[PDB]
Amino acid sequence: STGSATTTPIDSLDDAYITPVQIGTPAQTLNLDFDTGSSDLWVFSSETTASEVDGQTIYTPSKSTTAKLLSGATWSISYGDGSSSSGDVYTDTVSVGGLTVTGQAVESAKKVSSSFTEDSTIDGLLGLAFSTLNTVSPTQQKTFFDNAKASLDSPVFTADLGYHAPGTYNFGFIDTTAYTGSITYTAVSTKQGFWEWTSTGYAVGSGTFKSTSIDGIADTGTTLLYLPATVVSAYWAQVSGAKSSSSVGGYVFPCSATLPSFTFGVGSARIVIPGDYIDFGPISTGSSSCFGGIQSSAGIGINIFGDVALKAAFVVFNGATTPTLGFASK
Ligand SMILES: NC[C@@H](O)c1ccc(Cl)cc1
Repeated sequence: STGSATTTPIDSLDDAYITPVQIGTPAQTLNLDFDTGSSDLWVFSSETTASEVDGQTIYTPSKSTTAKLLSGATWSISYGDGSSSSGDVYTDTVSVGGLTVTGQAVESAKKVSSSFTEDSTIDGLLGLAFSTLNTVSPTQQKTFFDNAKASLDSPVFTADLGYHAPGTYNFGFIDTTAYTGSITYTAVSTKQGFWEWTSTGYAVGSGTFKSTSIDGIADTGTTLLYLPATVVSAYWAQVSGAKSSSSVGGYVFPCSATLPSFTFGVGSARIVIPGDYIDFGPISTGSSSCFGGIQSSAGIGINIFGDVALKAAFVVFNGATTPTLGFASK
């Protein structure tokens, strides 16, 4: 089997991407944030505290003939940005872009933190990291990808995120028309539960490439590119007027600036992030100070190849027995 679904930026900055997901019988379609940095599939629901729901589409398991309460199971998750959610668990039929999983754990939110409430466009998350990170207790549950894997033509999914445009998540096949050149594959460590890999270095604009190992995770659920302070300093030093602002919480730059590109290494191959991708616009409405898309990872404990980096590439998440990551230009 295969599946193919369009993923769409939630706003004009590409802060996140939503992908339609069918849950239950008859189908209830929710727009979920596909997150390769977590492993829970959770949704706003009929059980979510009413004061904490504001515009989202909710899953109502009582209206699904295939929904079954997973007796005694609860979940609770906190994300890197400080947001959180928790609730109980059903199993139900879940389809993504024509690919169907029966008996998928669908985690129903009883509580969500303010940032989820405030974002009307995201109805939940669909986690695509390794199932070892799943938070369901007392019996840990498998991701959608893990459940689908054996049925897929090939045990892979791919992320093809757009810049200020729709993109695609495919399951079970590699679309050879979606990228240019060849895909370069690189080794993955699963020891922390993430798609963790090692970039071979970087360049700033037309600068010379610096060979240096950068350990990081491929995370579709993180907006920006978070890299070591040395690297980030070297990038923003090439932008006149750029500075790290403790009050704003990172690097800002004059909105009148032209940003250089940023290249990262995948083995001997190179992915170029155009400078426009690194512009996240005014720090506040009407400001002439703009927020940078490349930020320091200091105090995270790991580097994060988030959407800024990933949307510059066609990315293969290979879930074979020995997982690997593939990157191609597009
Ligand atoms: N995208 C999931 C989010 O909780 C996350 C996961 C891992 C890191 Cl290092 C940062 C943020």
